[PDB]
Amino acid sequence: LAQLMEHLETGQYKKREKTLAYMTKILEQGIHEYYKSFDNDTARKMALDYFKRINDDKGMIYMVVVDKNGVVLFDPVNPKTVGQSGLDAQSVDGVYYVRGYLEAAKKGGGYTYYKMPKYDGGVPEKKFAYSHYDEVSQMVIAATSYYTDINTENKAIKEGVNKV
Amino acid sequence: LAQLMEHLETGQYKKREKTLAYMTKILEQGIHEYYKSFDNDTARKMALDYFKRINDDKGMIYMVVVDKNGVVLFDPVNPKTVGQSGLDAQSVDGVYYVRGYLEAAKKGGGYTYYKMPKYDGGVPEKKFAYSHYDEVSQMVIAATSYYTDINTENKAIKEGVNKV
Repeated sequence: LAQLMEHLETGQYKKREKTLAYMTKILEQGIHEYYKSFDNDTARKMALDYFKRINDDKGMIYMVVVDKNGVVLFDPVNPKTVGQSGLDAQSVDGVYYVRGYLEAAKKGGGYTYYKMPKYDGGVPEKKFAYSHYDEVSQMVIAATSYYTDINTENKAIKEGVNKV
Repeated sequence: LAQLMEHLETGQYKKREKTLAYMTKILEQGIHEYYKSFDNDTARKMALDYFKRINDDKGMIYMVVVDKNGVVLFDPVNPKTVGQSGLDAQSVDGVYYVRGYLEAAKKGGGYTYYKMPKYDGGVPEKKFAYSHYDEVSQMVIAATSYYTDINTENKAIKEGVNKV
């Protein structure tokens, strides 16, 4: 029962990793409508306003955005970092999370693992980010999820297995 | 082991139902950015062009869109239905799928279950749709998934369970 639960949990995390790669692709395709039809500055504002709305939904994912040089463009958990280089930014568990975003994007997309609150001033939680360089917007876009949330979403599945 | 696999599969389908409701909300939030700026015809063309790209991704979800009266706005699987009333449209398994989209939307969002190909001229297979009426765009937007695809995504999890 314990081995099953472990493999099941790890499997759910791996599945969510793939989900984030897909959701990043469809979000990029969506913001491309902004870039095709509005000036650069307006399109970027629209993209970041949209991402605020996603984060405010407090659902499956939370966005983070940096430019190709590591300047933070969007991160409501850490608002004071916006407009600043994030190259020396560390999570509380010592991860250079922005460097992680950039390294993953340089490979064509990938993952960064670190702890962070869900909101500014909150308790830090383990999470992960899928990041990708969108060539239309010239932004490194990260879709992120918290392990606690993945567990919540999979709670009924877990309770059913326990029942059997 | 069989009862376990059954409860697991059902649980994964119920989880996907919730995912579709969330994805529909974030897609609505995305298209609103330009509904705010452009005339209805232009904004709708942009939204449906985006949805074409989502369906062309051949990933987790496929969109279908109807208006409040059941006129089909977007359905690449059934292109001849576009611009026509879909009120009498029936899936191969005898489901008035557009009526289902509308009934679900009238309740504030919900689900319709039916068989349909993945592409025009393909073999039909079982799927479900989450639909919701978006007041800004005045469209009944449906995010849909195929059970075969959910099973594919969950294959590694299934193979691990069999491992034990």
